[PDB]
This record gives sequence, C-alpha cells and structure tokens, in this order.
Amino acid sequence: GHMARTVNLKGNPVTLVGPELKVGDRAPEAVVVTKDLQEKIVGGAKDVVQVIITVPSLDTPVCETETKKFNEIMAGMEGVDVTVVSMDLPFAQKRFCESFNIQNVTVASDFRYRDMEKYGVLIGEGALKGILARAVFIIDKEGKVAYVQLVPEITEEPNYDEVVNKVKEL
Amino acid sequence: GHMARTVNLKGNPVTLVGPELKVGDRAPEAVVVTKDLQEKIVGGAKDVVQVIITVPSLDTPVCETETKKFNEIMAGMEGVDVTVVSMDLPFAQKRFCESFNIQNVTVASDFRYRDMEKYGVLIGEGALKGILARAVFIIDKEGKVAYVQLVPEITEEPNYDEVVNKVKEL
Amino acid sequence: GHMARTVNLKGNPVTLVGPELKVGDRAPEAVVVTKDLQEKIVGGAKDVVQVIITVPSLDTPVCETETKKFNEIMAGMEGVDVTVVSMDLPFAQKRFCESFNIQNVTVASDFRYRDMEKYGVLIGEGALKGILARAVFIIDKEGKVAYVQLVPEITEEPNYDEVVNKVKELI
Amino acid sequence: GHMARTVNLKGNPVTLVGPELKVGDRAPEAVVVTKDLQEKIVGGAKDVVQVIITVPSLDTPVCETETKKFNEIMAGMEGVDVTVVSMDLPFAQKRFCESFNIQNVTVASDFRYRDMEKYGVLIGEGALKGILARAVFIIDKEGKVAYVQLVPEITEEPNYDEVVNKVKEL
Repeated sequence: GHMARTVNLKGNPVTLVGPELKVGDRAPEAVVVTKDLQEKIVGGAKDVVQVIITVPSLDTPVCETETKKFNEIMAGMEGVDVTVVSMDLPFAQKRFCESFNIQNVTVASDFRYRDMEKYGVLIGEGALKGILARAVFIIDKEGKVAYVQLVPEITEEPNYDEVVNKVKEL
Repeated sequence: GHMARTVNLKGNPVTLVGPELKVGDRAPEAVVVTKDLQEKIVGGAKDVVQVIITVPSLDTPVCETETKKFNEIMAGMEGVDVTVVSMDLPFAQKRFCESFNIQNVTVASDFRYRDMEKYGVLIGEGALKGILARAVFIIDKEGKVAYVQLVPEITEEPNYDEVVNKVKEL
Repeated sequence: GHMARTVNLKGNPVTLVGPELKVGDRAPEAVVVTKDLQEKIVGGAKDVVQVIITVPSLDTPVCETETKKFNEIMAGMEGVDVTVVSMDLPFAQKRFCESFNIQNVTVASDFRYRDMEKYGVLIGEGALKGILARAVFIIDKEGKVAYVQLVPEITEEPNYDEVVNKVKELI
Repeated sequence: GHMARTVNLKGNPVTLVGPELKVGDRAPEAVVVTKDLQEKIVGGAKDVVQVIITVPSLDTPVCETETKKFNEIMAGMEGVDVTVVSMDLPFAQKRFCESFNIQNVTVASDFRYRDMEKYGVLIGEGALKGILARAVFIIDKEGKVAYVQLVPEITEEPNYDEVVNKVKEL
C-alpha cells in the first residue's frame, strides 16, 4: 500500500497509470490552478519542503475530512508548503474554501494539464478512472521525493503522523 | 443560430479550439459521466431529439441560473433528452442537483475524455482555458446537428425561447 | 478470444487503461485522422462489418509486418471496412503507405483525441505508456463488438486466420 | 524574435492554444521522450543554455531541412543543449536520426504529456490541430525565457542567425 501501482476501491483492485514514483526520484513539476484561477507550480526544487496531497475530490466526505485535518495539523509549521491537489475544477475548490476555513494549506486543481499523472496517482480503471488516488508526497529542497504514501484503500484516510514526522526531520 | 471561433469573456475575446460545427453536420458522440458515475453517450443518432447544453461550470452564477431555467422550461416534454455538460466533476454536479432539485434535465461531466472539444466549444486561452464555452446544440433523431447557438458573451444567458421553439419543430 | 487488462512487453507485464470491452458491448466511436488529414469515424453501427486493428507504431518491424499481412488477406473482400489504428502522426502513416503500397486497408491516427482508450487498449505503464497495445476488434452491422483479440505480448504478431474466418462468418 | 497567438498556413490564419510565453517568463518544464524511449526534461533551469525548437513533424520536407540546418550551425558549441520537439512518436524520430546523421541536436517527442502546450505553440484549429507550430525558444541558465521566435508562416524555415547570435550573448 505505502507505494504501489494498484489500490483498492471498496475492496476491489484499481490499477494506476504509471510511472510509479520512488524515493530519490526527482519530483516532477505540476502546473496546477488555484481557486483564483492563477497557475502555480508544485514539485521540482524549491527553497522549502513541499507536501503534495492528492485526493479524488473535495466534494467527497473522506477527502473533505482529510483536508480539514492536514489544514489543522500543518498549521503554524514553517519552512514547508502544503498543497492538496485534485481534479475538481477551481470553482468547486473555491466553494470548499469558503465553506471551511482553510488557511494553512493551498488547494489546487490539476484539471488543465493533468500533470499529477507524472506522480503515478492517476486512476486507470473503474468508476473513478481519470481521478486522482489518495496519496501524500514529501519533496525535499533538492527537488527529490523523500517520502511517498499511497493509501491502499481510496475510501480510507492516510496515516497523518507518519507524514508530519517526516516533514519534521526535513 | 451560428457558431463562431471566439467568444467574449467580459468584453475581451477568447479563442475556441476547433472544429467549428454547422447545422447539417453529424453530431459527434461524447462519452460523458453522470452524477452516479455511469457513462452516457450524447450526440450520434438516438430515437429521441437531443438537446446538448454546454456551460463553463455549474458552480458559477450564470450557469446555475441557466440550468435551473432549462430544467423548468423543459419539464413535461416527451421525445427529447436534455443534458447539461461541463468540466465539473460528477461530485460537484451531484451536489448541484441535491441543492436545486434538478429532475427534468440530466447533468453530465466531460472530464474523462473531453469529447466536447469535438463540438468546438473548448476554450483555448485565458483564465478559462480548458473549460467549455456556453452553447446549445439540438440533434435530430438521425444524429445530425439541426440547431446551434453560441452565446457571444460567456457571462450572458442563452436565448431560451429559440431553443424551445426548434425542439417543438423536431 | 477474450480481452484482458494486462499484456506483456518483452516479457514484463504492463497494465492497460480501462474500460475492458467484451463481446456484445456497443463499439465506441473513435474519431481518427487519415493520411490526407481528413477525419474518419470508426466504431458505432455502420451498414458494414468493421475490423479495427490497433498497433503500437507502423514505424516498427512487427507492426509493419502485421499491416502488410492484413492488407494481403483482406484483398478484394466485399462488405468489410478494415482500419489499422495507432498513435503515429498522419505524416508517418502516409510515408508508410507509400513505402509498403497499402491499398486494401485504411491506416488512421488516434493522436488527436486518443479515442481508442475507450477500447481498453491504451497502455498505462512502462516505456510504451500512452501507446496502443496490439489488438483486433470486429464490429457487426449492429454496432456491437462481435469479436476481440488482445495479443498477449506486444512483440508478438496476432493470429491472422482467426480474424479472417470470423469476418467471413459475419459476411 | 516575436511571439503571437496565431500563425498562418499558406497565408491563412490558424489560432494557437494559450498561454503566450514572453521573454522574462520562467521556462515551463516539458517531459518529453527521446528515440531510446527514455524521458528527458526540457525547460526549467539547467547549468547550460537551452535551445528548444518545435516543429509540426520531422516527416515533412521543411522540418527535415530545418533540423539538419540547426544541427550544423550549433556544432561544436559547448554549454548549450539543443532539442527539436514535435508530436511525432519516438519511432519516427528514431527513423529520422538513422536516415540523417544528426549528432549535434537531440530530437524528442511530446506525445505523452503534450507539455509544449505550456509554450503556447499547440495548434488549436484546422487540419493541423493537435500538433506543434514552428518556433524557437532560448532558455538562460536561470531557467528564464531569453528569446522567442514564432515563424509567421508554418510552412517556412525560421530565421537561423538571430538564434545563434542570442545564444552567444548568454
């Protein structure tokens, strides 16, 4: 589960589109769109540690809960940029941020270029084909993947402490 | 009444991706996803008249107003299948239909294959690049485009009467 | 035969992007581009039996051999429309036809819309990710998939006779 | 060099997909595929000058002429990576390199992710919709666009000398 080419959806296997990203690989750059329709680049090397969180949709229960959690857990932490990315259009994401006070993390949409396929989390089969799997990536300042967590079951939340602890050592 | 290769967004023109469709052309089939995540084909020939309405996003003011309008005016009509298509994910469209009781028309997402590019309504530049322009197509039972309407200004509502009158003739 | 969600590339398994099609399913329409840059629609229901052959690239020995062989065995056959589809740009397909004198079958490119993903043959991993796997589909006049053959290994050629016999059976 | 939102095909205008890149902008990264099927990253900041040359297809007369030409004037020039990019599959580019001794420039395909859309050269209408317009980009060591040249007539060769003179200044 931690990292693989397949995940489960309600117990049924779902294959992901490659490539499978491994620790040590350069983090691909993803040109995503924020709620104000501006584009931003996640991935690559930055002067800060990056935490990229992918979710199927902010308009779904689990994803909503997860984003709220990371928004609270990463709050106040300096030296790190946290971005929750999904295929939701910026308009849905804007609505999400208006309904909930999200200010410790940035939500972004990958609808325009679908660059997250480069992270190996694009779902390749089933009802959710074309949507992103639930995963977490931590990128160091050298722009290398330092940590990967692919949640084995899409309907399940990730291990939050494993993520925070890795960010701390970086 | 006639398609074009550009539309305005607050007065400023934005180019559309081709091809430009014209009455008489075969209606391309678009494989879209409904709110229950089932795939549906719009376009092509069906034993019913098809009204395809494209909008930038149901999570925006005008599109919301437009969809509610068509839902009301198309209520009770037999022999016709009306579908509002956008790049919103099925999850957002699901939430839209739960907030406004939309039951006379169908809503579907073109996020998976982006087949509406085949209708010449995919926006190719500016802040809304990758989203669909506001338009209406009516397909006859033989699968041919019988009517087209491209709203000149994205922030404008379409001419509803013109659409209803043409559907009644088909 | 039966379709599958995986194929081997030089012995190594690679997953395909869904959905997986089966005999009886409606054949999805694919808007492809011919060597003259015109668009052709394959799939759906037509008053003719359709044979859609997918290959990784006409610029590789195996695909060239497969295409020449199908061009030969389908020569002069009435009531059928055979199309070889790949992600090659039309410019490469044109050069191919010119060099191999392909006149009995049509070659077309899926580069513009990649509609063949709807047939479950888009490779989802490995060196050929984004390319089409080697397969054969036969669509009946009703627009239904009447036959399917997914070559288990990309470097291998398909079973030609099996296809020909089925086409004849469908008339 | 000059950039625009349209190019002509035998004097007839064809619109390009946005965005328009300008000198001073950061050079977007494009994940392309070489003839050996390995992935290479063009754009972004590297320790060398980058010359990115986009063409409709190497399987066309003009494109072949231009490639051989650039492979001539950029010879022996150290500290500069030259890549010719197109939507041709790697297999055609491999065949191209085996037919013409090209050892001063690298050819790569953008078929997998179509990242060159980020450079504003993706054609959006007409018979060539989906392939790249003819252009030349020069990226400095800081990863910024330092030069841009969009050939006004896609069927013609670009202005070679001004490209080589600019790379020297860098």
